[PDB]
Amino acid sequence: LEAQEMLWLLQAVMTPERENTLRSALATSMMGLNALDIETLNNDEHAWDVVVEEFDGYRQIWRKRGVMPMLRALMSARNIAENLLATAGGERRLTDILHISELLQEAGTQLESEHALVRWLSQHILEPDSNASSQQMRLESDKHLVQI
Amino acid sequence: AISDRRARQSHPVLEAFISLLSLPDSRFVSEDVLALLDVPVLAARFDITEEGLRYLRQWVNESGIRWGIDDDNVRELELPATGQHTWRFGLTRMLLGYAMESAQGEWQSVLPYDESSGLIAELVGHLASLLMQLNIWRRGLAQERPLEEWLPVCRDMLNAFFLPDAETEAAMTLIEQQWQAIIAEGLGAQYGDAVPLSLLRDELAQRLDQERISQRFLAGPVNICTLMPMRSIPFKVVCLLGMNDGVYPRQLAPLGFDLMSQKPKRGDRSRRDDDRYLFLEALISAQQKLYISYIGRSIQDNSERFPSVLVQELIDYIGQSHYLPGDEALNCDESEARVKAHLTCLHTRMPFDPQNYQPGERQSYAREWLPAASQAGKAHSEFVQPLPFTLPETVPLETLQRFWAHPVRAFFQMRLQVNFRTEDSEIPDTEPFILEGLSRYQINQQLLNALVEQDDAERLFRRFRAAGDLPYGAFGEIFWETQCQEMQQLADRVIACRQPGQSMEIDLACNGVQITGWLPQVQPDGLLRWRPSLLSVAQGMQLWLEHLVYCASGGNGESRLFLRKDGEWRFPPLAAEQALHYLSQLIEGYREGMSAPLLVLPESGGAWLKTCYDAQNDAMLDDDSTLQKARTKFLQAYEGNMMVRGEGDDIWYQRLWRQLTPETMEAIVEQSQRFLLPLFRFNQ
Amino acid sequence: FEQQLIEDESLLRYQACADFWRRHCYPLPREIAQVVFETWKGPQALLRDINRYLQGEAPVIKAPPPDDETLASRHAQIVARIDTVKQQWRDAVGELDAL
Amino acid sequence: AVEHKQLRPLDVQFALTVAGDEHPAVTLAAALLSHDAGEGHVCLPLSRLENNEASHPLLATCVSEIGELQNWEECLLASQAVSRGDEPTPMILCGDRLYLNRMWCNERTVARFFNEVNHAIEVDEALLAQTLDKLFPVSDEINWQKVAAAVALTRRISVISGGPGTGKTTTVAKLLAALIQMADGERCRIRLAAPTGKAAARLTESLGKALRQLPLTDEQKKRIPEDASTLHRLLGAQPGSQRLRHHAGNPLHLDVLVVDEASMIDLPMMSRLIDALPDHARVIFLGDRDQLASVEAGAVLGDICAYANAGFTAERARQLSRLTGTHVPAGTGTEAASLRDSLCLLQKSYRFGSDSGIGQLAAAINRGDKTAVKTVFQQDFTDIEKRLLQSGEDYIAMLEEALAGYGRYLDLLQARAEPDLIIQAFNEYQLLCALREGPFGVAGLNERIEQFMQQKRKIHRHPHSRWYEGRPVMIARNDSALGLFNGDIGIALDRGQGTRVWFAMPDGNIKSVQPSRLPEHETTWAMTVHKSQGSEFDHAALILPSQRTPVVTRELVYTAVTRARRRLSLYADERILSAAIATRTERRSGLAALFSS
Amino acid sequence: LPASFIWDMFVRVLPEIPKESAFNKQSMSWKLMTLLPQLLEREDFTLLRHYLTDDSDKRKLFQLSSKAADLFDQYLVYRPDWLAQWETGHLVEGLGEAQAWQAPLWKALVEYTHQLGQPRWHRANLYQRFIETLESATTCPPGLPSRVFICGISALPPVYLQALQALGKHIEIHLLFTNPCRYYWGDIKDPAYLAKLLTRQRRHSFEDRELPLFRDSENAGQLFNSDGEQDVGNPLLASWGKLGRDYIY
Amino acid sequence: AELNAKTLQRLPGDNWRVTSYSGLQPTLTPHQFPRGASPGTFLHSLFEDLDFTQPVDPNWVREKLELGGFESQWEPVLTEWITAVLQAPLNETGVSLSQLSARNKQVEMEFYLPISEPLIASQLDTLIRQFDPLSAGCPPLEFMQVRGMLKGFIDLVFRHEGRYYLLAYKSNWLGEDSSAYTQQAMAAAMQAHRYDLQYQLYTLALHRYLRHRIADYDYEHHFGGVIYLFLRGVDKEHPQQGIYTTRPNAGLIALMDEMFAG
Repeated sequence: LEAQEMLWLLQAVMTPERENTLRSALATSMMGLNALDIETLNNDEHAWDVVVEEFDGYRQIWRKRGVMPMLRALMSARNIAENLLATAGGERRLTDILHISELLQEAGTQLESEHALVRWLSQHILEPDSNASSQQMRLESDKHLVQI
Repeated sequence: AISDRRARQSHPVLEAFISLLSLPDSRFVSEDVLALLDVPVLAARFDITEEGLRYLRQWVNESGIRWGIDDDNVRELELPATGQHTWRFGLTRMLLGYAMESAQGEWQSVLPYDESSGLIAELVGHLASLLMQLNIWRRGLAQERPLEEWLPVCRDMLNAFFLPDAETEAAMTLIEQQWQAIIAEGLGAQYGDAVPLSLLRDELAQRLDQERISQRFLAGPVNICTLMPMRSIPFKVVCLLGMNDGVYPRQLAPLGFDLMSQKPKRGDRSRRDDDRYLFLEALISAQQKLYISYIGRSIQDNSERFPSVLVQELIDYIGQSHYLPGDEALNCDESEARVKAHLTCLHTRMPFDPQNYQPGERQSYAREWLPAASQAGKAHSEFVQPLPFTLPETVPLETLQRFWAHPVRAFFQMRLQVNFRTEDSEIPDTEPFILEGLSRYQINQQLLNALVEQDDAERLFRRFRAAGDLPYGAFGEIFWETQCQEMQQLADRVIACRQPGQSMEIDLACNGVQITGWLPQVQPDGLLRWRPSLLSVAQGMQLWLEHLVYCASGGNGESRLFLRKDGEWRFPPLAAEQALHYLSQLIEGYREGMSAPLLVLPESGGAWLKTCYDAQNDAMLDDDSTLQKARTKFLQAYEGNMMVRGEGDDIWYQRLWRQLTPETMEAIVEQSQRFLLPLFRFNQ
Repeated sequence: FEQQLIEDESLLRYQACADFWRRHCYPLPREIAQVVFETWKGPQALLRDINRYLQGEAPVIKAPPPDDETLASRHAQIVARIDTVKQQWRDAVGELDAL
Repeated sequence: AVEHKQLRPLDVQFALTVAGDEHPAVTLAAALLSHDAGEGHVCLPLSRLENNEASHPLLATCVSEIGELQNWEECLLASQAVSRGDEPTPMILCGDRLYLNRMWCNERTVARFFNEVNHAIEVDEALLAQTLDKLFPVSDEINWQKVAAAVALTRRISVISGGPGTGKTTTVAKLLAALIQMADGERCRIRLAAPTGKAAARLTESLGKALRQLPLTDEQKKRIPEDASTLHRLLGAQPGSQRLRHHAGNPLHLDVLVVDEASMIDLPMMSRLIDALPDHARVIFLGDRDQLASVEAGAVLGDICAYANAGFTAERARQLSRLTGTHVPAGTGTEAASLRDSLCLLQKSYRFGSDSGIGQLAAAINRGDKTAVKTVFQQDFTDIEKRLLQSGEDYIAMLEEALAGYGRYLDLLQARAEPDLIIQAFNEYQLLCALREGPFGVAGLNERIEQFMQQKRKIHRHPHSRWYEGRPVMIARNDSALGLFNGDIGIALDRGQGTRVWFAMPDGNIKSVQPSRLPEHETTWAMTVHKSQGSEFDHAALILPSQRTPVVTRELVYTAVTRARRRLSLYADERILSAAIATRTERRSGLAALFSS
Repeated sequence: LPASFIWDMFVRVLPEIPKESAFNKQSMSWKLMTLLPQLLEREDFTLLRHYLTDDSDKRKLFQLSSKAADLFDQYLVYRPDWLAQWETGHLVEGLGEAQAWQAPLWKALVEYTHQLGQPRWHRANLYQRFIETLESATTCPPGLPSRVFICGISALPPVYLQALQALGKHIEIHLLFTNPCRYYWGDIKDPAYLAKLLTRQRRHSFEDRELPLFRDSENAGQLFNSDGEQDVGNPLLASWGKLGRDYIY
Repeated sequence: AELNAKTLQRLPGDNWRVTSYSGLQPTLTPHQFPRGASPGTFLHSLFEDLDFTQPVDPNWVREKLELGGFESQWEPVLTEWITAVLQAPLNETGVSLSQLSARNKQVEMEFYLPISEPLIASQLDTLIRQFDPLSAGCPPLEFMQVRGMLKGFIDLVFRHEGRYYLLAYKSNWLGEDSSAYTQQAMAAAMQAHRYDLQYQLYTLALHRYLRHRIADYDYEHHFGGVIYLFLRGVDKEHPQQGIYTTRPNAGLIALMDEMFAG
């Protein structure tokens, strides 16, 4: 599900004008918002204006700085990494998000266009073929786990 | 400042020109043509916009365009001429849809395509302007030509499929320069024999990926570069990355028939000795600090990775040449291992690790991972929250049907207006040999709607064969025969008690709430619905809602629904009091589902209920055997097998919970016992 | 001297299986295509059957059919074998001598 | 035409696909039919194909039969691509006019809808006359709005033809008021349809302010129409598929349907609206007869209202005299009594009379060019000005007059006032051009006006910001989430919270939207005549290019004249305005032959 | 760059030089693609006949000509004496098996480019002509600079040192050499060459003091082995600096 | 366990960058030539590749226009315009370009100028305006403090009778078509395009190069002046139009060298 959430976030960053994709991407499990927060965001127009402005800033960082600076600024401003580490079971999700971010950086450094990386991510979502780099890694190494 | 490999000026344009040079060897798959149309130069040559490409995506996907430009291309590849699922078949289909509506029928065993009808089918006239050109060079680049005839081949191609833009001037200039250089170097030897297309294509593909590694040095920013550019330049801080085994030093296999590899001399180029001297020059050139970093541990399975032989000899010379002042006289091998373990810094695997933020020798400067490593943040709160909601006066019946079809989806896409949009499926690379999924369901639905009026099934067979949805030859006839047999077996039960009925109006006032709507095909016997599906609880809930909204204003009689595999949903006629009570219960469930997400699973909750229900005594059993079988039925219906997509594999349920806890399972069980109970109570 | 290595050969194998299904199962009549449909629904089931035999070393098939026997000759042979039993049943009908 | 000679590749590929191995006559006929359908012509007469084609003796010599295929009908019917309407063929030839199969089906559907289903609803005439006397206060002379309301409430299907400023919305309000006051106990689910969303919003606000004025009852206010819907939204059109919710099985549950602006309704949308109607709904069409044609291929309202010049019937004149209680004239002759009875013509304009030159110029557009020259010539009626535009000094004079046109807008922009007065001052003056690019177009005039505001100290503009204070923008695609429709104007300014665009909603309020939330934004200093339909401006100024173009025709100049409320300016040559009146955008269709029998 | 400087000295010293060489890599590949089917009937090409005449859509022939042109370009850069002997028609004793199909191919290439209108000159023969016209000339030719600095080891590959010795007779050449060791650490050929190496000493540029090449001149014969390889005391310098050994040799 | 992230006390590096001058900022006639950056670089490459001693050949101009991709009709006007430019002398004594031999010319000389002090625009523009007479108008540009190296590419440096001269080429000239390119219009173009700082840095670089190369060097004895050549302003009857000769006051160079040194 994290690849689909990253695809929704990239579609909301690339096209922030239509509010449907932005509302579908903000209510995912990566952001971690309740239904009351989504309702107050849909009711208050100034908070939605601030959200559209900061997503336009994220789009400017995505067009100027790259993929990993935009994702790092999104994880630092929204503070979603601390919320995923505080949530029980979110460390595997955070490592999957970081691995998807590294693969998107490696695929977007070789692609000139910005929508081409989103098309590549959607194609790799639609293609479940297993490569050596596109497999799941270990979630944590310090904590001892039962190895199946 | 990164001194790396130089990026191409126009990367998709060169790949598109390579694919255009690989035209007679290509199979003309629809994805390979849409990837060529993805380039804005080829789209701007034939006046195809991005909205036009977005229309052409679904126009190719829905009209059955899979592979093959012409029928002669199908016959050329040692394949039988089917005549369908080609680019000519799709072009004839789209032009017949521009001319004739799809409800008329076939003209030359080609069903028309009712989408492209107005001026937007002019974009089809752009696409037919492309593929014909894709025929011509297919007949142009097939035969071998001498080197004096390949000169106007590229340039007349460049004004064929490409348009000169502001960015792609240098790309076309480089293409013309490399092509003329290839032809000039070929004609300098005065080659007389014929040269095929694949040799020039591979020679152009080799001269477009020859971008040399950049060696530029900027004195301002910090220089990120490879080993060779500065070999002996004396920098103060020298860092060496990627010193693991296998990667560095590079070893290149000998050609096998070169005399220099058999007998080496002093001044001979070798990549191994050059890298082993580059490491020594980087060791000498370091003035103040040397920082050697390598991958010592894998990130996939945490396997031990060995470093290079040069770094191993370096740490061996360090351990055999130096000692720590702690153990001044302990041993030689123990002191060597202690020095090699003291100099080796085993860093953490993740950047949010609290080991990296301890004060002392090693401490990171990552301020973004500082509150994440301290674990001083709030966790993810629960998604279900009590929201304020006022039930309006006029609630339509369609809103209640969309609510009781899927309650969590109706809580997402209507209350807070969050609808998770999934991307559409890609176009398959072959014709459909079997029928499965949505196409089979649409074929069964149209066949059931045609056989319910005693229409000619052979005309619908020819209509489905003219569109390409059926398999070619006798297999489509066999599929149509078994589906016609199944739908005739279903229609012999459907039209056994079918009466002509019309749509009627529904106006109800329950709990001060107005319900206005329409019921289609209301016969005096009752309610008659037919769908080519399986026995499920969602269709039973829909029929129960229609029966409640039908019996509340007159309408004495039963309600019947006939699915496949002899499945039948029956509801007897009830009085107005019980119908209004159950409708008030459904209205209370609707107004409760808008505030909080009403956790009523239809399939799994219905399976648990019908495992626990006893229709003979009209009471739920409380023994442990039923409680152990209902858990098995709930786990079978929630998470399915490897062939059936279960109810838990859904984008609407993964947002609420990631793992099905037994507390939420008992909550879903209680909600299904509260709501889905008259479904199995009034079933017969 | 220079060749490109592909990691997954499943797409080319499925393409060759689809080419075999097009060049074999399409010009067959109804009486043979019914048996072909009874054996496999499509080429995907055939590929699922022979995917462990297409890769690696080709095994030796015990008692292989001759090279001149096509599907129509085998169908006519089984049709004649059924028709001989049908003729012997129609000739010996109308009597029962078993205890 | 010039565009008709330059063949599109769609028509050539369509001819090569349909004809194929047939005769080149069928190829040329299919290519000419596809090229005429691309321009908007519904039917193709065989006389034009026989006479105006140089390849006619070549195709006469190419065919070889016993009867030699001298007629075009035998040569088309000999091929497998043209039938008489029985075989599923792409091309249909029935009445010596070749069309496509879809166009033939839609044309026969429109002819069946306007020739057979239009029956006479018999109601009480005394109560109808009493409601018309109590609703219309004028009863001294002949009033066309009362006759239009009577002939709309009498028959089931009725077409009301009238120009802007003639009080059509007041006529619709009086018609709906008399419709509800006639049928008291019977429920009436009134529905309103519009082709565009902005015209739907204007229709909702106009019918609301018209129906809140008339005195109603507690149950009469309950049967007030709720909203005006788009024709793609009323029938349930999908973006992906063409499947409708109310296509052929279940009709729309309506009692009366008022479809405003039928001039922008093309033939397939008209046929899809006709196929969705039940056997008891009464439809009232609104639109102007001489207005601009539809967007896609087809001309429905013009071919319907072409029979309005003949008049009514002899019995229908006595019926209207018994209903309205006045003297209603009769039409000489009878060709199609149902269509001539269902039509009406509005001539008395209320917002402008014979004292103003705008209505006289609009009446002289449909006449010869010398009538328009005489209308502009003598004394100019203090309403219409004409400036010759040939060279660069005339362009500078046009920009100087446009400075005085946008003078109050710049004065309210510089004075830092409220945005509502700024939008109200901007909605009084408007430039209307024909083309888009080049020196004469939308993008030419907008960039020239921006360069002139950069030259003279009136508007400060940053070159790298693209969102300077004072730029007018317009939306190109609809957005129901933001509440803005296609063809709505907004003005970008800084209220103190940042540069935001203010839009004037039809509900009386103003909405401040972020420019990052705007889906589409185009500079609207000069609008196209096709995109400015439905709106109204107090001071309009038409700018026509010097080069001859098929866009500038009689209906374009008519819509440019009727766009102005009081003041109208012109920037065109004498020869271009003289040739644009005579060159009428005719669309060949089979409705004139089907309605004549 | 060193090859660019070598070509610039070739232009300045010797006149009437073509701008592009006839023995280009792609040019030799396109010549060998014509010459290899003509030599399939020869007895020495019996190994390539089983490689080429089995099945060919002119794909193996083009790759074989490209690989042979790559080997011929590498021989033009590194081994001028081998090609100079192959142009006469004599083989080289002591080489590998892959020589009976390369030397007649090189001789046929030379005869084909001499038969065609392309010039005779290539890298190796122009290099030898440059050495000959700088060794025999008494008067310095015009167009030459005064002093030439060579900074670094890889600023000149170890094949143009004979041309550098020819250029040093007329142009002062300062080769700034970056060696990690200050003593002599390379190899040796003969004991009669060891005394010639011991006679040479390094005098200082600023202090004018002579220093020997070795630490102990008496044990210099004991440091070198009988095969000719010096046992370096530093293991990293012995195992890593073989290119430095060849360059200092 | 408790943890805090360290805060960086000092900046990792100063404003160090290797910049240039651009980082601190009838039917066939040359007036009808297309004005752009690419025709300007094409004319600069034509003036760089062509030899001044050899006569201009028309087939060579046709070959250069075929290599560049321009029109073939412009060539016989282009060669006579080139020979009219080369015949016009650009000196205070009347020295043409044909008198410069191959050893006397130096085309496209690249220099790297070091600077250790933070380059303040306010302390530099006043020092420029103290001596340069063209700085009467031209309000000062704004740029950050540049410490490090400055790149420069001089078009031509040539010696004559024991005196060195600098020469640069400008070829945009879009706004002029008549003979109005007098000294006032060229001075207004120099003030608008801000070539005064580039010319002063070129004089400083040439002064440092002649001080480093030739021992016992005097700035007044060896340096002669700076010539700017506007290609579209050269006329056959007007020798003053097209060329622009300016010599510094020989006091700004020593102060600029002391400022750039430290």
